[PDB]
Amino acid sequence: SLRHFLTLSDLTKQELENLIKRASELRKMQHAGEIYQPFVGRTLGMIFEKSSTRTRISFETGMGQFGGNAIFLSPNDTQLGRGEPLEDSARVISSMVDIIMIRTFGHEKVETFAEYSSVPIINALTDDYHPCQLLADMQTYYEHRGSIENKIVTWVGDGNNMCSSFMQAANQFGFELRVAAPYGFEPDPKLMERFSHCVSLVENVQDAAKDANLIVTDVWASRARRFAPYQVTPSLLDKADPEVVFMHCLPAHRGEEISHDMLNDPRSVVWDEAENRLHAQKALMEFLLKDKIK
Amino acid sequence: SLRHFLTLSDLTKQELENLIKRASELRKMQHAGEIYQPFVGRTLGMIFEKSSTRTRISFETGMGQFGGNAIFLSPNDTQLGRGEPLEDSARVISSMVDIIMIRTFGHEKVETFAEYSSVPIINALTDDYHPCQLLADMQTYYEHRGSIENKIVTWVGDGNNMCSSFMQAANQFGFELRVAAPYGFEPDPKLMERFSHCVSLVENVQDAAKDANLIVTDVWASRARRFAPYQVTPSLLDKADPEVVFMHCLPAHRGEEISHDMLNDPRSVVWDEAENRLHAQKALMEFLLKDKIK
Amino acid sequence: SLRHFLTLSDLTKQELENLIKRASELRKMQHAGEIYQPFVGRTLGMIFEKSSTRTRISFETGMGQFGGNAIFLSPNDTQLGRGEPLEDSARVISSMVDIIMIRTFGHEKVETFAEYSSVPIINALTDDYHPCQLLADMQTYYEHRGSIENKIVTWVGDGNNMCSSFMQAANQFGFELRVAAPYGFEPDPKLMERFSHCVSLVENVQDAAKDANLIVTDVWASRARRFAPYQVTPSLLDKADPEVVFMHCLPAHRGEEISHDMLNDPRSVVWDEAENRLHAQKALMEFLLKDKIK
Repeated sequence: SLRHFLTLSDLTKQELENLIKRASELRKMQHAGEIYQPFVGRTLGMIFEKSSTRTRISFETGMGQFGGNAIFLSPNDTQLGRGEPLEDSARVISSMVDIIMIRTFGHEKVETFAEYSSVPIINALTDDYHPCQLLADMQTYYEHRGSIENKIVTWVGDGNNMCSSFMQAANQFGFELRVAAPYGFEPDPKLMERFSHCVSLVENVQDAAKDANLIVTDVWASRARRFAPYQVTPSLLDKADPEVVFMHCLPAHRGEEISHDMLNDPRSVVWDEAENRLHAQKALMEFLLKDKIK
Repeated sequence: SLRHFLTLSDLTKQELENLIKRASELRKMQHAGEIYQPFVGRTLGMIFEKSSTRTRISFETGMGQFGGNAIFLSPNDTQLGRGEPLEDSARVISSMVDIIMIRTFGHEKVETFAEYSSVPIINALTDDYHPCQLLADMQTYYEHRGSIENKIVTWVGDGNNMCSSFMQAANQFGFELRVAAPYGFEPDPKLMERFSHCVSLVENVQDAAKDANLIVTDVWASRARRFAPYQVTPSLLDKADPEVVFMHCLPAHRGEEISHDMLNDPRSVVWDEAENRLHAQKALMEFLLKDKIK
Repeated sequence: SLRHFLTLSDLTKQELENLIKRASELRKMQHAGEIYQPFVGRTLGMIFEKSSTRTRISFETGMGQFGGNAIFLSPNDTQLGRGEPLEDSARVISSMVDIIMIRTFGHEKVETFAEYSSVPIINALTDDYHPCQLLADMQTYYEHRGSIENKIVTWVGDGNNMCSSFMQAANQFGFELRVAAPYGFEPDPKLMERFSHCVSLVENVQDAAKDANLIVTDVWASRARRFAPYQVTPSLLDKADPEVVFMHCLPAHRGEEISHDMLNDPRSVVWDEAENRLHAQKALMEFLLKDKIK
């Protein structure tokens, strides 16, 4: 019975498509001022082993809009140490709240937390995978261009940040991914091989962009010499499908800014990427607690 | 369309009078146990570049009573650095929440935040101006003595704390202000000149108090030699209008205490000054989001 | 009129029995998914002079389930310094919120806070007494075995942690307590004498366990040489009443773990002890604010 969201594949292809569609409907409802409160009396526990303000604000805002409450556990509040400290945090917190989101770095830590939880666990982000941001990215594409099935997606930059999430998503959402990575900054071959069905490595960014429906990048405006040809410009977007949309990993560290040209370009959906963390996560919480609804 | 509260004059004289009257009605409603929840599904973002527990508790309590939720962003949560860090915090937070209060020190920072916000901004307090406390002070006067229009207000102390807020309020609420400031601790002449229409500088505290309807002070009980004659006592209140009320800036730093004599004096409305941050801010949030109500 | 919960005896024997019974009914309601929201528009202020995550999560979750909001004041937010800083925090916070829980160490501090509060004060825990955990422990016993009146309770370990709370509870809930304390780690004689009516000191843990209905311990699995015979095992439980239940102080410091044998033993109610902080505190808040209900 008890379903978690630890990795993207914990939902079937159809559940993922229904979720993104549901997130778009929840976004229209909130903006139209509809009151939808299926979680009156319900509580979200938010466990942050490492801080993410974007995660925290979006989850807290979401559960509130649904009539529930969110409990913010900051790193040095509760014991996340491997062993009993982890498993006892899980059983006790889940006897009190109805759903838990966790931000940790152990991929084995989130699995152990889940095993001892009586309630659904959401893995918001780990150090390797960003499943909540990836859901928000797929919602944003869907809202501007419909279904991404059999579309072409071009990742521009290294194998860090959301690269692995996009590679993982290719198979699940049914798209073709090209990774345009600078020489010496390619993803792990072992990863490439895992997703070799849907994903290909392409040095030439101009060729990778050809016929792309979505261009997504973690390359920050100005190592810098090596990334300079991987800077996404209006010029690069001109080589894509005329229906191309542009996404950019949102700023994570000081100095990371996206050019005005790319934010203001009419093909850019960066601001929806950030807002849709709210709506995509509401769709996810609604899905995991649906047997508590109505 | 989009209206902010960055400075007192962002509301007309009549809106300010309606707001104070509305705050008094909201206070009676809450105390009578009336449930008034126009903000079900709505969120307040509270941005603190510098901490104010009094601001935080009052806003959080207010939005909660209205059926909404408040998100507490502490200083080193979100990026308030001048430039893009500021403007991107604004656009993204306002795509998710319905109203933002900000506590900063830049008067240019709150204006820039407002320019890029899709939602109303409340400037709770800056390092120079205390517009939320000033609304609570005007509510408190109104509740005990009615309209302050054509009344006499006497500020006793230096040009710090709420002095500039009172000088600014004189013109907007239509009162005459005397600043009774010790020699060498007078407000900036340039300020005095700005508000020279409604505001006068008066050394003799006894003369300043003559016919006063409200005496307000930032002079803390026992430099100290120089302030000693500017200590507000029952004696000084005896020289005012028999209807005079007494207010005192609330404690901001360790060691700042108000005498028992002044707190317990029947003309003292200090405790209402503190409580009415709750009600005045509810009136303000209701005003700025009224097109979302009903 | 105004009633506080500063110590267990602030409620009569019958109010305590009604509260534990009410907590059990509230637990069944929440688990059955009943919406019970008597505190729409109401606020809990949570003052932590010393941090307790277990207290914070349980209170915050409880007030939320009841439709209210909880304000989390962390140590260095508000001034708890003895004198005016304490009494002014009390009067102002209570003019805004409807109920306050306080975690302090002064037994004179919680009394002074209460004297100047216009609203009910809950003393969640002090450094000596754990009245909220003790209510959760009495709920847990009641749910598994009914009334504890005229039952035998055996405390195994030193005079720290919940020992004094159990000694205090003996008289109020009408049970007989044996303290099985290792030589040189007995409670204060002056305490023993205070509760000498209901409480006895018994060195031999085997004899103390004889006919016990509840065995409770703060002895942590492996000074250690001296506590080793005071380790509660399935063996020790075999010498008690066949209806015996086992409780254990919940972990407070790093290294404090309860054996798997004792957690998984069918007589162990440790997990209910932790969950019932939620339900017992809801029963308490409902009792203290009942004249605001319906």
